[PDB]
Amino acid sequence: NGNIQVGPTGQLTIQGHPVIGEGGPITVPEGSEITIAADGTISALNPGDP
Amino acid sequence: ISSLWIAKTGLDAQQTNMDVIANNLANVSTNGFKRQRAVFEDLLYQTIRQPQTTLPSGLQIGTGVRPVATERLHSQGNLSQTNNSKDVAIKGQGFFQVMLPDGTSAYTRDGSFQVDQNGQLVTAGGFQVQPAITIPANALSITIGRDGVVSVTQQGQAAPVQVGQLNLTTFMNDTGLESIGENLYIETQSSGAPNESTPGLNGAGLLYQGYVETSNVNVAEELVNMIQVQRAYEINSKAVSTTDQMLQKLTQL
Amino acid sequence: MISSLWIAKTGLDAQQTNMDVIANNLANVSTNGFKRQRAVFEDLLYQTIRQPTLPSGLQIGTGVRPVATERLHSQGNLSQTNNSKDVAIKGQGFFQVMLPDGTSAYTRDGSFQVDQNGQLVTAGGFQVQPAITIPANALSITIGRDGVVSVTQQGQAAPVQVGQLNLTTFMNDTGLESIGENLYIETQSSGAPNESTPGLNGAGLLYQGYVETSNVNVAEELVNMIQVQRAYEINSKAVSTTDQMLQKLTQL
Amino acid sequence: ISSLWIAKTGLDAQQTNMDVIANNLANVSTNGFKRQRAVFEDLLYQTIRQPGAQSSEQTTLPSGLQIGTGVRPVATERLHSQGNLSQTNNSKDVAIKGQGFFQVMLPDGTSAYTRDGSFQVDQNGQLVTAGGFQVQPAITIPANALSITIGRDGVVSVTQQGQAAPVQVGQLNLTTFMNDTGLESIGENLYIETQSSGAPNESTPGLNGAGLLYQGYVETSNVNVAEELVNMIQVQRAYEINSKAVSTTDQMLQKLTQL
Repeated sequence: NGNIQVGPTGQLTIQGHPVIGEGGPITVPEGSEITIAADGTISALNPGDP
Repeated sequence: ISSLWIAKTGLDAQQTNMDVIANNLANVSTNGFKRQRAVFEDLLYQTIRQPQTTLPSGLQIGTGVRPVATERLHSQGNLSQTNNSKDVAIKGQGFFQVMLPDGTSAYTRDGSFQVDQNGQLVTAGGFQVQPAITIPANALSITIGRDGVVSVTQQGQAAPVQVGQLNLTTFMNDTGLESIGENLYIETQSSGAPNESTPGLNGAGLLYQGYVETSNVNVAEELVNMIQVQRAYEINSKAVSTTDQMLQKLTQL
Repeated sequence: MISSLWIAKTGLDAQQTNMDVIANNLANVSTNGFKRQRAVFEDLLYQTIRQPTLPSGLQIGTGVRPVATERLHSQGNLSQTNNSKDVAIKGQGFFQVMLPDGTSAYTRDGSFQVDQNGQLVTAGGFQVQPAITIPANALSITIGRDGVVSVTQQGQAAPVQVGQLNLTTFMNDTGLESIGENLYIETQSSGAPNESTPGLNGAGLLYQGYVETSNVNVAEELVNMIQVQRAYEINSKAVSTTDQMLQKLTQL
Repeated sequence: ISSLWIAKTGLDAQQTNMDVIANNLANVSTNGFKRQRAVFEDLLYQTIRQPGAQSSEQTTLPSGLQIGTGVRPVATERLHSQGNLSQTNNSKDVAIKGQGFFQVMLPDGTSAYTRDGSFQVDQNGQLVTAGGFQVQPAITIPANALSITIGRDGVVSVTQQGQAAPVQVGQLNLTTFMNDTGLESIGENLYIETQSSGAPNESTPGLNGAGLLYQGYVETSNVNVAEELVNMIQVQRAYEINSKAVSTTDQMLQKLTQL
């Protein structure tokens, strides 16, 4: 079920369960425009940042 | 009798799906509106019996489905020109802040503002915009730039006089805002504490004067989803009918 | 009871009111001193379903509701009527007339006439409040940028000034209550009117022999009609599929 | 069995709702017609046993049996809003703005009040409504009348052959009520006073809350067909559901009596 959600503090939570990747389950910045690559890489762009 | 409850849950899930679809369709021409989609999930599974090459011979009965959440797509809608001098549209993220009569504060997205009798700028409905922008009388024109600065010119003035700034707030997780009626949202624990900033800085949006943000509702998606909802409802009713036939035959004999 | 029918009903009502205001705007496009209207909609209350730091909550909408209608108090174009007693306001302001009952009303459509007693009235019989009186044997009537109205007479060189056309201004133009015959009456939303001579305190100027037209953009109205027609049809389809679903359910 | 009675009450309520919807739809072309809406109310409830003791170290559900009885139609209210105006170019037709009712004289001797403005002239000159009921203020239009003009106020004038100045012939003052909804409706678009509506008060148009008169226009009915269609669908579905309930109760009773 690839329906990921972001909490207030920036945790990728699927139905209340944090997603697990290599080297720690998951963590994202506060409000970045999340972009997920074709292989799994999660690109992050701080809003307002160039 | 379990099948009856399972089919009842399925029918209720389809009913709520149709409800959100109808709500999306109804306010298709509401300024600054965001579509919603409902997500369902499975219930608990009863493990009746634990499990050369044959089938595992294990039993695991499901229970049904319930609606879990309704997510709003905080995307960017198209901009339509109203030619008014006091309509603003947001390019990017951010919410205007208004003061509720009881005392707390709410946050909105659409821009359609009027001027009260005392002169302050309020929304359509009488609620006051929080930074308290006051527009004096004998105002020849009003200008709201891409920044938060709002200026008014007067008779025989070489340069305009600034009469305030429209700072706007942002949230860490804008999906978690609880949406009370009347095109308003309130801060909840799911969303972060709001942080205010001038437009164009700290990740906020930009202000376009004379335009309004239309709803981002895709009608074709709604129609296809509606067809699927009707067909699934008709399929699920067949389960109830067949279970009724089984029970009637059992009671008869 | 069915949940989705009463939502599509509200949607249909909203689209109907939208079409109503569009038709009203289109109908009086040739009237003078008219301001177009826009209706603003909003959704109704939301019902929250309670579950046993959730990323989001379960909430269900109820429909849409028209909350208000505003008027764009911009400046329309001018048409030259070649008359000598028609005034067009350049800027912002409102002429004050007196209703027969005794109250005061405020208008913008300037096309005036002279009654049998010689005064200045608007088309309809209502007289202008400052009570301009033009005597008989009037060679010509001139109204300048200011409110001064002068009348020339035979055998005299110096024109005789008869009155001044003070116009009133409001804190909030959009708050004025509209009645028939292009007349507005003050409310609490619009501040108390203040008199002003033309060209002062932000009040507009006066042009004689010109009439202000309506600020209606027909090109926008046609596309709005297309949109409201399509939305009405889609909501109708939603009603129809709800009916089909309920009919399938009830024949069980 | 009480279930049949409850379902019968529900079916009757749905039938009455469909009746009022059909009545609203039928006279959608009637001039000065105010649409109706039926409001119901549930009957009493029989408490077989009162709730016992609870919330004592337990989270048990309250064990209280309170059976319903059904539903009855409690009222039918009309919405005295303002309808749209249609042009007829007939100089003897008056449309009314705001609130008010023209007062007509019923043949028996009493008086009724109406909104339908479309008047004609009898052989004697008196102004009557479509149906012969004379207007109570008794406006008489003389012969050889070039044209009849009724202003925004209630004054009615007629220009003669030679005289330049029009001659006043009467005033069409109109009545107002404290509660317009409580008027008792009869045929021919007539309302009669009741105890629910206060005593009528007559006044000239434009004063004391009275309306204004437009000559040559007719007020249209304030019926919204979009509401009516969805109401029809809803009442049909509710009727079908109640019929299903009746069928199920009948089947279970028939199963019982086969014992």
